[PDB]
Amino acid sequence: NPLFSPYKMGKFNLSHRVVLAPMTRCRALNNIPQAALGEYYEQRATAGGFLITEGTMISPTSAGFPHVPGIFTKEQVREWKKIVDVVHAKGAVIFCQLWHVGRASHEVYQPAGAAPISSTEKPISNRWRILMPDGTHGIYPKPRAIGTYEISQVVEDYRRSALNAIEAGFDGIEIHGAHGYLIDQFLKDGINDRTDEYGGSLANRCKFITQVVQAVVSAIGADRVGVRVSPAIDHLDAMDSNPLSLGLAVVERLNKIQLHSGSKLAYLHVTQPEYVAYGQTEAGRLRLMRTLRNAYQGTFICSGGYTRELGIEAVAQGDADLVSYGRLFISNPDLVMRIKLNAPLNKYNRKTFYTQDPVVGYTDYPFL
Amino acid sequence: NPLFSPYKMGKFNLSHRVVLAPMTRCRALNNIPQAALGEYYEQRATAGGFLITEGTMISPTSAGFPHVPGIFTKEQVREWKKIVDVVHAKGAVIFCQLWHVGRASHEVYQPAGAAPISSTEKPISNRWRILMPDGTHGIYPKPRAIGTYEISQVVEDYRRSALNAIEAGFDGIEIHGAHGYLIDQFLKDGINDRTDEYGGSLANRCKFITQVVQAVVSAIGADRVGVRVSPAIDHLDAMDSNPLSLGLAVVERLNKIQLHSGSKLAYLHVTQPEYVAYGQTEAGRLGSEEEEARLMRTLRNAYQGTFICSGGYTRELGIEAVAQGDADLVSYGRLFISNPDLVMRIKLNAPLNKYNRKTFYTQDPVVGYTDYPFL
Ligand SMILES: Cc1cc2nc3c(=O)[nH]c(=O)nc-3n(C[C@H](O)[C@H](O)[C@H](O)COP(=O)(O)O)c2cc1C
Ligand SMILES: Cc1cc2nc3c(=O)[nH]c(=O)nc-3n(C[C@H](O)[C@H](O)[C@H](O)COP(=O)(O)O)c2cc1C
Repeated sequence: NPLFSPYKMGKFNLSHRVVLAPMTRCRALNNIPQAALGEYYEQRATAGGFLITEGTMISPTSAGFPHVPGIFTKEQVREWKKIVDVVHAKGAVIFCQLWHVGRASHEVYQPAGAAPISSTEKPISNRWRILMPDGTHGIYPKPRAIGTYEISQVVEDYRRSALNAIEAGFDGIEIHGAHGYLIDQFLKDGINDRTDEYGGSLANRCKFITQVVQAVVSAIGADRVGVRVSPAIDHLDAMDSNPLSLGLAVVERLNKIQLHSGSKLAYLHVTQPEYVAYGQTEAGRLRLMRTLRNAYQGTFICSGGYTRELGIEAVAQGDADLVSYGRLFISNPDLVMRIKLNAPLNKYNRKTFYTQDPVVGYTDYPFL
Repeated sequence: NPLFSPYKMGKFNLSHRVVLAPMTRCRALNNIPQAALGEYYEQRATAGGFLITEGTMISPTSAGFPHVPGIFTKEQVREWKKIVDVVHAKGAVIFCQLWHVGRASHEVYQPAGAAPISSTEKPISNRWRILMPDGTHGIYPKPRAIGTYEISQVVEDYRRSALNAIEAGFDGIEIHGAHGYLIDQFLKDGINDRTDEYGGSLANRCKFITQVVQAVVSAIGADRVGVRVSPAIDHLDAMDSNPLSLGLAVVERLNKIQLHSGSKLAYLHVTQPEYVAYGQTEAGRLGSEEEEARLMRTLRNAYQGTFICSGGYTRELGIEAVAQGDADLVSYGRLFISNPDLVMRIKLNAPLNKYNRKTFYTQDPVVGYTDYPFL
């Protein structure tokens, strides 16, 4: 089983290729990592396995879900350290994903009820819903388009949070630049209508992610930075007129950061749409992952719809070096050992993805 | 087995609940029903079974796939007549689906290379593609928003086409009001941005489908008219802000049409929404749990008459739908492509042939069309 062949991810010696994908779970009450997170990541940790945390706030403005952890305060750092220590005692490697939602927030999640910040003043459409703190669903408001200087302060929030993640003991960080959140609000020409130097051209639209990655590379080293994008996922109205060309532009800039710095990023991580969908429609079904992998010099993590079989095929055929798993890792704490043994996998319950119970739907999925 | 209890679809006594879902197959070269269509439908016909044809053009502007049949000319009527004959000879009931694609077309499919027509001037976005005549995937262009007063001319196209269909011997017609096509482009508030009497309110957005159904009911009789909608479908950018309320508003208008005509429609046919697409994201499923759970039954319970569910059904799922009361009839698409004798295979609980998507829309009169094997 090629999923259980070792992989050197820069300095990190992984014993298998099964990765915990980053998953918001909303158990970090009051934006403070709670003991339950320690239990949850401990359950999924394996010797030489790679974990990526749920998306984690870089600033007071970065949240658009309830009870999601931050790492922008010393208080947050201290509680994360207890979690990281427990993961490290099992021999796991763990990265903190740094998450700014940009316009995918709501006044209830913002200081002083200020407008969420974004590349644009355009709101997510009423297609989509935000999870409100009462468990109801709400409507995304109009964001405020941030100015040129402000963009550098947000870059600084990523830099300082990466330092905070090293202070907590994390092995590294991941830049959440996917799924229509703040970085993707700059990348996607369906969102970014700026007419300053961050908008228009492909090169301009990649400035923001290039600045973020470069700042965190300078702070903690490239080999402790992974970068996650999703050029073909249009979640939260995040469409690009040309996903292949946007993805290649990002890849070229990541390669260039590596060449300029003289170092290798931990990895590029790309989420794919589930192409099994729309099979029942007339035109719904009428190369990309692998083109991006081919163009990228370094470690590639694929994600989105993967199964044991699909993961095995991805590694064996060289589409990816590592395979991250989300929903199946929610319901299978011992996912790695089940994949190793080909044991049947527990079903997952969407209803408790985002609830606050520290046990139910969180740590009470059974082991083999 | 509840799938094989009989059912009175109004005028038509059916011997079982397994229905051939309408499926575009692009074998009707140059929009003429071909002899291949006769063999294909005859293969799937059973005594007392119901078939719905592939979407069929109502006018020169109504197509957005290659080699789909029309029924807007008497030459087409003559050729359909022969296909209907061989289906009737096997004791099946067959409806012709009247399909206008609206903006889901391309200049190559339009007379004189003109713009496709729609409720709006907004094109389907770049995330969707059209099948070109050569089998490449092309870009949906900018449509022309039809005038307030030309809407009645398209309504007339449905009327004349419905009369042609029954003239060919069809037991009736189904209005394709689903999947982002012309009717749905008036229905869905993600598409219909009109400022006239056909846009804005929910009432206004239902005007087009109401007038289409009332014209065909008036021409051919209510019990020969089926109506297909898909309030909750991700296809060709056909989003509505409130799918359950859109669906209920449409049902209400059909109930009203039935009360005024004094007779029930043949059925309401509803495509089940799918929820695979965004299950992998952070927020993609968030406003949709209640719709997944209950949209289909709620529409069914609201409608005075026969309900056909469609979308993802299997033998087990189809049995449950009927046993549970969620549907009266269950339509199958892709399993019917690959199993000419699907009804018998479902009856006997036999193995089912796999379907090959690569030959769904090719022009071959045999390969991937009539050469799937019987038991
Ligand atoms: C409940 C849930 C929470 C998620 N939270 C995040 C997140 O915080 N950051 C992120 O980049 N992706 C997030 N994702 C996407 C996953 O990291 C991953 O790409 C996806 O689950 C992989 O597809 P799979 O579930 O089929 O394995 C989340 C997905 C789910 C289902
Ligand atoms: C190749 C193909 C062609 C289709 N053409 C039509 C059509 O012309 N009219 C329509 O209303 N639905 C059409 N559909 C949707 C089907 O009628 C039906 O709703 C769907 O196939 C049911 O799901 P199933 O395939 O899982 O049984 C088509 C589906 C496919 C796969």
